Amino acid sequence: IVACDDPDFLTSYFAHSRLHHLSAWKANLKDKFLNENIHKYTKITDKDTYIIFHIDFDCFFATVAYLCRSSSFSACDFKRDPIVVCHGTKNSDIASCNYVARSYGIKNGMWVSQAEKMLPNGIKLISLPYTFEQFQLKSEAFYSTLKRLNIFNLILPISIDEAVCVRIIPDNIHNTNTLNARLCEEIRQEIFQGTNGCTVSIGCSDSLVLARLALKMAKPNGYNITFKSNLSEEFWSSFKLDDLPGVGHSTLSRLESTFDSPHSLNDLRKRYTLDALKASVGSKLGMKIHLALQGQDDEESLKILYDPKEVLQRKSLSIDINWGIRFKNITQVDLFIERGCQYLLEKLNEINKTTSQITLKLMRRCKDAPIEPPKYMGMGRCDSFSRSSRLGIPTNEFGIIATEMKSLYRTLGCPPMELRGLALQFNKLVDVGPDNN
DNA sequence: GGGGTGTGGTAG
DNA sequence: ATCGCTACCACACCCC
Ligand SMILES: [Mg+2]
Repeated sequence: IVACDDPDFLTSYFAHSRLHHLSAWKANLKDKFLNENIHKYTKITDKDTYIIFHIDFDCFFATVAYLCRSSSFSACDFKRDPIVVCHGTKNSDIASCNYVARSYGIKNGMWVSQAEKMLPNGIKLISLPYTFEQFQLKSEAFYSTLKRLNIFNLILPISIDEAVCVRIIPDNIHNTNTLNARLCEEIRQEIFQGTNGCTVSIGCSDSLVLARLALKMAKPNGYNITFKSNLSEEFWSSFKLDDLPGVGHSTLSRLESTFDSPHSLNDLRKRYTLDALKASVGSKLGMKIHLALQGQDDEESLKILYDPKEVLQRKSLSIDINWGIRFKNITQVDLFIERGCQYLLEKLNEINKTTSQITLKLMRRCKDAPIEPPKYMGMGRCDSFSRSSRLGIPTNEFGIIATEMKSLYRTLGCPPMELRGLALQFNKLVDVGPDNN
């Protein structure tokens, strides 16, 4: 048990944190892509007609945790039993759940406590531990398999278990549904074999946005092919409003108030006008939804196809620790900030780049929130405070950055005992070049 | 036309 | 117990 004033805390937290793991795995895939395309111009161009194959493991952690489960769980049955992956028994996040679990209304991000109430009497919830290293090995087999198929002109990592795979179509070839259905089936069988039993679903279209919706429609363990040509009312009626890219709970809520609670993308499509939509959720998001409702990608999302090296290139660097934060005095806060800065500078020197602007953000207990929140070591209900600082010269010097970071903390005025969360960010990065005179 | 900062949504 | 990250965009509002 590692307290936040222990020099080992960051290492233990990050080793246990599935969200940290997902972020680092994602950054590593993006750097790997860059280091492999330092010479290629494998880009998509305006002259290219292309098909999108958007691929994603089904209930990834739960599948892998099951395939690699310990002998204590030998008798657990992935097709019969409700299965979650999590650390604990109560206010512990469900990181993944199998489709047995989901059939009872369990969803990712639920606490185990809430999930247990959703089961009928007599049905027991199976809780598997994380298998982080094997999560990564299955991801290697995934990406290895996609490259070996030699059917994609461009392979874009979205995450450890999800990729957007681009196939250029010569106008010498006439596109058909049967041919894309056969590719989908090959991809699914080769990944199933290559990962020793994980399954993927696949959305296939002539736009990124349709391919992502088709993928949602295709789950679980299936595929769906919906081109712009094939759009119909049954397609749009299949999706909730927050299935759209960039529509979360907050945008969802605004769309409902504005348009009298549409219950499907079809309802939204029939009621909206671009004007009122921009007024509801903003000019850029509104245009994006409007484009999305015609099955069309926006200019921003298309850049990943025409310039993936620039899209995937890292523009900032940060850590966020909003769990386990309980400090008694300012001395312990300063030491934790120094540790965070050290960690971040190891990451910064890995990619050979200086930083010109830093930010400290923190979470502070709401004046009326309990000192000890419902979730053990959780941040609870908090107010956010943030402040940034331009560095004179771009630097990687600990003495400069750490001092400024500790200074930033003092400017935000948070008493150490009220602190519940800390983010440390390098907001602008400058390349290091061969001439340093 | 350019530049800025803090806050906050979303993704996956 | 329990591991509530992190990159990126968009906004409201401010300066010249
Ligand atoms: Mg959404």
